[PDB]
Amino acid sequence: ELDQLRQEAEQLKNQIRDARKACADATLSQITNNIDPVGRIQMRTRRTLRGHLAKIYAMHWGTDSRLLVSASQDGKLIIWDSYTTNKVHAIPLRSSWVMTCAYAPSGNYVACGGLDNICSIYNLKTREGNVRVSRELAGHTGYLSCCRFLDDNQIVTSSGDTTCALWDIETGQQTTTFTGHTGDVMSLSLAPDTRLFVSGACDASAKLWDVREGMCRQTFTGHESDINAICFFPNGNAFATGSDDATCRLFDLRADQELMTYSHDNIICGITSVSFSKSGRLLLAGYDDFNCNVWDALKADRAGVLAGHDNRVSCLGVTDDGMAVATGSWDSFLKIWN
Amino acid sequence: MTNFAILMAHREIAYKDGVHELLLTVITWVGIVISLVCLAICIFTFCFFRGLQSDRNTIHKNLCINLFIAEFIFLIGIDKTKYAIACPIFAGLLHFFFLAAFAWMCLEGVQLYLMLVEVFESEYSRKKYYYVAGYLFPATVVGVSAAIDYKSYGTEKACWLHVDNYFIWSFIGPVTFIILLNIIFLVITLCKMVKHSNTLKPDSSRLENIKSWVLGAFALLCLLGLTWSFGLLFINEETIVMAYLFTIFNAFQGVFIFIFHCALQKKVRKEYGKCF
Amino acid sequence: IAQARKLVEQLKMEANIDRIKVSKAAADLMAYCEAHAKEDPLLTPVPASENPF
Amino acid sequence: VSAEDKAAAERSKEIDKCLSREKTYVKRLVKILLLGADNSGKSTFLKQMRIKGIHEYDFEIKNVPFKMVDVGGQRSERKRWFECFDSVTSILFLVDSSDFNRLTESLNDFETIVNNRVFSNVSIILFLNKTDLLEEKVQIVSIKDYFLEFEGDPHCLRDVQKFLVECFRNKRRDQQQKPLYHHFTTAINTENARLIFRDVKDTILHDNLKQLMLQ
Ligand SMILES: CC(C)CCC[C@@H](C)[C@H]1CC[C@H]2[C@@H]3CC=C4C[C@@H](O)CC[C@]4(C)[C@H]3CC[C@]12C
Ligand SMILES: CC(C)CCC[C@@H](C)[C@H]1CC[C@H]2[C@@H]3CC=C4C[C@@H](O)CC[C@]4(C)[C@H]3CC[C@]12C
Repeated sequence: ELDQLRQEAEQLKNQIRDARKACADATLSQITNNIDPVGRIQMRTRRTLRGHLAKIYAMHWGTDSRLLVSASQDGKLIIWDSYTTNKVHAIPLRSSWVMTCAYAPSGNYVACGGLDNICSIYNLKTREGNVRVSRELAGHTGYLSCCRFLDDNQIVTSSGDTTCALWDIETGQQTTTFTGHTGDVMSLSLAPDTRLFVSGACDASAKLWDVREGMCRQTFTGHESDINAICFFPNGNAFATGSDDATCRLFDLRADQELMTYSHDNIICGITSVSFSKSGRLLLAGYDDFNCNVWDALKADRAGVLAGHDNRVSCLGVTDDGMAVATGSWDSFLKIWN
Repeated sequence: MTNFAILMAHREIAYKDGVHELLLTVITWVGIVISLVCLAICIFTFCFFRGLQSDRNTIHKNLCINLFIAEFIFLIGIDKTKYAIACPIFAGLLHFFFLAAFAWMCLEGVQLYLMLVEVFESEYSRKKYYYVAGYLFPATVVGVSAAIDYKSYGTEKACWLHVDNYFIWSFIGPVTFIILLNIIFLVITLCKMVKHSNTLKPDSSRLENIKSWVLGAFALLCLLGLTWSFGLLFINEETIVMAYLFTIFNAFQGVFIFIFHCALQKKVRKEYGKCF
Repeated sequence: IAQARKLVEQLKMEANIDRIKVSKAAADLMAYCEAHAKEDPLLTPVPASENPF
Repeated sequence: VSAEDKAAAERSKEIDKCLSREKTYVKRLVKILLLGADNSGKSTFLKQMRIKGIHEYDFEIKNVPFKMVDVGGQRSERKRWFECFDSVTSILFLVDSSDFNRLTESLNDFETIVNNRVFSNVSIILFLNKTDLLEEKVQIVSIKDYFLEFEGDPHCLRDVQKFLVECFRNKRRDQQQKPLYHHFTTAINTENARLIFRDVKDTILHDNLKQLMLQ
């Protein structure tokens, strides 16, 4: 009888809730009460990157901290040089509906995806100097929402069919499939050690996955709406979430709980992107009210505002050395702050 | 001094003892100064912001630039008849720049036609054709006119063209043709507005629709330059009303252009707010 | 059914783990932030002589 | 040193030239989103035009580029992230006007699609197909057997056509937006492009007129 199984599930949920209530001895605010505030963070725009003909949906920084790639709805990928504001490559795409962009850690390949349900890998450093398609990863039954590189031969992707997959580029076949999400998966973040990753879907839940075994380790709840963005803490023992309820939250892996909420009464719009600082003290979130807010991750206080865009901010990322921040928006521009 | 009504005067007007000349010249000076200030503001507005760039912004900007230059030259060198070399040069510069302003005024109506009759856009770009027309029409007209008679570029009363030998028609005629074309274009535009205002919001109070139409017509009259027809009817002291209407509606043209295309538009105001 | 049994199995797997105190986690986060504070160019502005932008 | 800078500047200039060349073509392209069901007759309508996930069709009418986007299977998405089609000019809706059982489902789908915040700057074109099948049905089968809130004779094709038009029109709450166009086609008519052309031209003409009235 399924009733006994439902009772077992309810009993396990109650046991988990009791354990979590037992573990909660003090809040993060009380502990970080006497820490001096960061102050006022005033950032100015240093570079403006123009040339896209439509709304910009995704971007990714390079490991060398100089080159970045952006995706637009005109059906083109552009690779820029931030230092000199120069276009290195322009890659026409077969499908005009692009929602994701990724940059390889070694800088040899670039991934792309969208409504075509395919992920394509482009070889930048090829013979004769003509960027060409190297692979087309097919096997998903929904639109591709995110994709991250592990190395030159492994890529993890998420789709709207409530599944995530691990691919072998040289073969083109899924090595592992991560199932268990109810809603469509929207975000994806890789741990610094590249042995775990966290995912967020439209079921207001987040899950911790093991890349090796291929199972779900923990499930985090608390949001009241869909989750759009997710990011990992610099050390790797915590992660932050961004939802449509105009709130951001911080979860701890070891305590299996929530630690702080980042919300204000004057903010009613949902979060589209989230990112962290090199040391972790600053949390950056992008909103669709044409604005971006900087938070104090330890005291949950606003510290600054990045108001330069005249349309919705869709993408956001912080460079590896922590020197600059690049934001993309629906106005077809990229601005670099410092 | 001299008033603004000498530009459109195919006859030598005799003035009876009175206050008409002084009032007309005072109105000319005040209107041209305030129009120069407003035109400078409009030029900065149209050239600075990159979110306002289009195929009509270029026409607006070139019209404002030409009007500014022409009115500055008018205020500087229209009473310099005591200089035997400067005066013809001043007259020629005034001729060229006023003709350029009128060419861009005609391009405004051509843009209206290209917007309302042929709805879709073109495969090529029309900017080069705009720049060719609006700067090659005045050059050709002034060059041909100076080739025939070049001693007619100075008058004993003002630095303008001669009247006795029909040399003023080299400026008057093209303006009349442009005005007729703009009248045709405005009639077509108003007919389209009336016909297609019964499709969108088909049923509404007749008063508000008339208010919208008259406001649109007022906005378009500053760019079409149809208020230059008053000067054609100023022939003697009996029709002194035409001179007043000409100098009142035309010396304040920059003010109207500013009011209608920089302060009652939401895009310009939101750009200025962005600068705040 | 199979789906309910699988859900029960996953819940049992997630219900038996070693959880640490919240205060310990907060202290660890603060310690990391204080230890890596000097290497954050966004937290501490740097002179323009060393700024690539 | 200098050679690398010159080469990089030249490459950036060539890329900018290519983008500038394609901008003009991008500016003058018309995108229309195609919606409907299996019984509507989208396949026959597309096949008989005579000039995966997402399918796109390209055609030219009177030297004007057109593009039709057919979502198809992915239309089942009910998340706001799927509404990236806010740059389209119009939406082409196909329904079957010969089956009264599916009419209420079609009306619900039309209401859901039209009354969306993202579809505020787009016009709607409604095609009512299978008029020939409807003509033989309005006599043998009475429309009053399914909609008991209508007035008029049921054996008149014109009356039931007006009834269906009013039913589809009354579900739109955005009455101060781009207008709604309706037609009675048969999915094989050779004049199905010279209607979309006129509707799109009318929509763009109302867009141009709205900028002249300072509204
Ligand atoms: C851009 C163009 C239109 C401006 C050039 C001026 C044109 C219109 C020409 C036409 C007639 C010309 C004038 C005709 C006669 C004389 C008298 C002579 O002793 C000196 C030159 C002078 C004073 C000429 C100056 C230039 C002039 C005014
Ligand atoms: C591109 C140009 C040619 C278009 C037409 C311009 C017209 C308005 C110009 C061009 C040349 C001009 C003529 C040039 C010289 C003279 C001789 C003079 O005794 C009377 C005016 C008269 C006869 C001008 C009349 C106006 C005129 C015909």
